[PDB]
Amino acid sequence: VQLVESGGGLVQAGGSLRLTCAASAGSFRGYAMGWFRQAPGKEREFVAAVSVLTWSGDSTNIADSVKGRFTIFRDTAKNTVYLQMNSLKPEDTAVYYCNGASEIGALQSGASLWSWGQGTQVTV
Amino acid sequence: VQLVESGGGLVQAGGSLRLTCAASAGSFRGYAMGWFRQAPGKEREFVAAVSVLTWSGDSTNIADSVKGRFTIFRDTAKNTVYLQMNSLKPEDTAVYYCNGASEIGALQSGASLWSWGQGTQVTVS
Amino acid sequence: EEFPVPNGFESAYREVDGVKLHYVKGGQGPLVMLVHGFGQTWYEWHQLMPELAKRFTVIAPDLPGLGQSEPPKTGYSGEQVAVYLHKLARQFSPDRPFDLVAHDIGIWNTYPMVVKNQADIARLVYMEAPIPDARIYRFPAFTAQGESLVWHFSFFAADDRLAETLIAGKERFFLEHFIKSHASNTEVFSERLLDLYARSYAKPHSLNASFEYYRALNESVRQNAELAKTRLQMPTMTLAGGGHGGMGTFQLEQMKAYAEDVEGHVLPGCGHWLPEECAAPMNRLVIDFLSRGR
Amino acid sequence: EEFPVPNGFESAYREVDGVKLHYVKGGQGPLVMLVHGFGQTWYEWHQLMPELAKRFTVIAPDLPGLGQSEPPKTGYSGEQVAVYLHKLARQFSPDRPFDLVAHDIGIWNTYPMVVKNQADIARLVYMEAPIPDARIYRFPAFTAQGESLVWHFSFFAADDRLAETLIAGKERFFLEHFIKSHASNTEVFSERLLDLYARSYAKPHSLNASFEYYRALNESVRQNAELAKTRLQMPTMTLAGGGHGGMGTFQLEQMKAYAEDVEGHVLPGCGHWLPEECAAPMNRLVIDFLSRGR
Repeated sequence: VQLVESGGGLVQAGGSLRLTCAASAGSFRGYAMGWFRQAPGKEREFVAAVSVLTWSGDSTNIADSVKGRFTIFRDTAKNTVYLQMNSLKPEDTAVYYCNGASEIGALQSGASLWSWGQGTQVTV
Repeated sequence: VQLVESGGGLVQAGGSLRLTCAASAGSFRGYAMGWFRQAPGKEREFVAAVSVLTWSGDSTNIADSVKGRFTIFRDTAKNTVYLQMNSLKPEDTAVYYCNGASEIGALQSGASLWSWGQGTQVTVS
Repeated sequence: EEFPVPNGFESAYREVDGVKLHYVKGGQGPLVMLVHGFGQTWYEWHQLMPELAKRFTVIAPDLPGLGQSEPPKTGYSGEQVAVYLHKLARQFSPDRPFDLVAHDIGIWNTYPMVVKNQADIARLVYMEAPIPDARIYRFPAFTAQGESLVWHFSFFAADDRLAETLIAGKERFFLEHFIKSHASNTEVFSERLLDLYARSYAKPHSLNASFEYYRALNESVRQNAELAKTRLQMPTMTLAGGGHGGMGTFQLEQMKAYAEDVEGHVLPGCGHWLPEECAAPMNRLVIDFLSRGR
Repeated sequence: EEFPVPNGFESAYREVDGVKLHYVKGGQGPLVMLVHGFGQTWYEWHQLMPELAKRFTVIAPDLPGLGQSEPPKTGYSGEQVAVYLHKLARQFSPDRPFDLVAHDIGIWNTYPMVVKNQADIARLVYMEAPIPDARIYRFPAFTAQGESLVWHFSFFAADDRLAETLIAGKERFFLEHFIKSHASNTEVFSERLLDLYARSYAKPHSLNASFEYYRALNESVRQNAELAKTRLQMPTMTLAGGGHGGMGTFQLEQMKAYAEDVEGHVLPGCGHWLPEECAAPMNRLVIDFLSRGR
């Protein structure tokens, strides 16, 4: 699977952005998907995760630092993943990456399945 | 609404019966429905109730006296209500009646909206 | 004209943001806008309109893409659609607040206008549908009574144009099943009334638009998560059916999380289609709520 | 013949309680019966059967009304249908227990046999479906990802023959959407494979029979409430897909309430259609579980 992020840019505090995660090769339809971010100086850290859809429904987990401002969701027709970022803060400035795992708990613990894509720059 | 019960009869202990509740005039589609029973000598008592179907789903309440043995369900194409009676006991012997209310809680409290029908006799030998 | 227009009312059109909206209007006085829901058009209000028109100017639009209104050019999410309805109402009441009555997806397509422009709304009546939020993800697919009341959400939202492909040519059959399965008082829907609604929904752009509202529902949910940080401050009334097919107590219980000042009524023996199934009691409640104190 | 028969296997019929059942049979040794689910036929087992036939007598029937099997004469509830499948298996293993593998509604149509005739079942493999009970009333109609995986329960159970009327003549289109929407590896289904399944299901009695299984689901739930007072004692394995379209952890968690001795596996990246989507790992697991200690 080859991951491609997009949608980053420069925004003012309180503004909003929507990030897109797509597969330029392969498919992550069969896997939970997550967003991670890395500020210059820090290591990459978990932001949000969304499970696959099962007959019982689905599950999401959102990091406390962005809870109430960011949401994650999937499009099962396009096989894409999105990060909607509302109420942006300067401390949200980072490169944002998506990756997958067999379950959202693995993403919550920093684990992932594929090589990292280039990420997308968000500057607030 | 004119209520008509049917399906009663003489059956052996451990056997099973299914009662039908129908409207010969009017309709109880818009209302929660319940089953009641009364033996000659005793008071009339609530047996089971089922709500209307809402967007959130439905709800039932089964009297403790028959919990684990009787179930209630509705057919929304026929606008009928059923009482499935499994593991019948002699003390289940009674005339069984159906009636409606705006919600199952009212039925649990013995309240109901319409004149009683003739009921259907259940005798467990 | 797709439906008979009541005596004293005009059927007319007005371009709003590049989209030609159809509406029926009559009466004199302060403005009340009535917004229909899925499976119907402005015509569902045709029994309430002459009564309200004795004291109010009454306007009943067709939702974009439905009835005789052109589809929206922006999109079908609640916030996008609300723009059209808000601008239409302001063209007729630019200097005073107006009242709003909405049924079913009429709620989805007005809540953003209401919450963002509270000074424009005097009183609010919402009936028989959830405001789009995460509560709708709890409704069951299947029930102990069989066919659930909300499975169409997913059918309509399905990709590959599933719903258009299956329903095209069977619009009348699907709509009769849909309407009757959501009703307690099923007899009020005559063969001819069903033919009129089916004729309207069978227009290709109306068949598609119907389903695009549900395809935009998850975006509406995301929009409303932000918008609902501001509570509604104007007097509000909710109505729900208490029979098979209705919302029951959900309508008022959800509304209490969105509005400070809300009164709710559940109409016993009535299903989803209050204006047609329970016309006299519902009309009285609406007229009463909008007339009191004026 | 609706599907190609593997070399070494025979396509045949047997009348059970007045109903002519189709099956494909091959191999030698103790009996294993494989029971397909909705949207498919015996043919979904055609990759597993030649492997199992190296050590087992393998039989794959078509469910009553589906594939090339006649409709049932009693009804479509699990307890009624299970009668046919049990008698068929006993015709080929009347003196010794047999193994059972079932998928999707294959589970609905075998559980009552299994629990009522535990001495006849040596091992049990259940994959990708709930056993009918009240837990299925909790599956959501609509999700934050759009179209849910379970809305078809109510669509198929609807009265007025809604599903037949809308799908007839469009079986190939509907089946492709249904299969792919419940799949993670959506492209494994060749155009010809989908053509063959649609052709089978487009037979008027097979289209109707398909939906009667769902119209009987509430009765199956009620039956199983009584039957599940006896827990299953034989060795059991559950398999579920861990990707989009699968049951995930639900499969094993529900099974733990029905069986004392259960091992479960979730196949990552795989949806509902394990035999096709993830053939090699699934086949290995079944063969291993059935081969063990023998």
